[PDB]
Amino acid sequence: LHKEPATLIKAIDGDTVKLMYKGQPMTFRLLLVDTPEFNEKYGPEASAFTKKMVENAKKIEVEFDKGQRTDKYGRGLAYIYADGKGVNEALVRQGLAKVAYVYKGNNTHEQLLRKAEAQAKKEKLNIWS
Repeated sequence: LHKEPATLIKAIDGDTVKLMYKGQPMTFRLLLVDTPEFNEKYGPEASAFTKKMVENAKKIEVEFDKGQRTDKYGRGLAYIYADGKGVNEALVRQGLAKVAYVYKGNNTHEQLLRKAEAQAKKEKLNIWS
């Protein structure tokens, strides 16, 4: 897998963000994580977490996995990094997302994410409290 540069346009919720990617705006859905929807418990906190992480980044990068690269709604399915730090793992490690089902072969960081989630859970942090 490789990282490509992107520019934040706007953070949308805990697991979706609008980026300028190759000179065009695109909605990205973060791979392998499910944050609560904004009107669910921890939904606002997950939204606020992702927003601060991407807005405060000097550099955003997107990294597609080896599977299907867009969902049926036109969203890019990727790992997103802010100054070299994965947003996906950060949310799971913070207990603000659960690890999602693998979608269409995009599984590269699945074990790493499960490990972060198991630690959040052991710490009864946020969603796990």
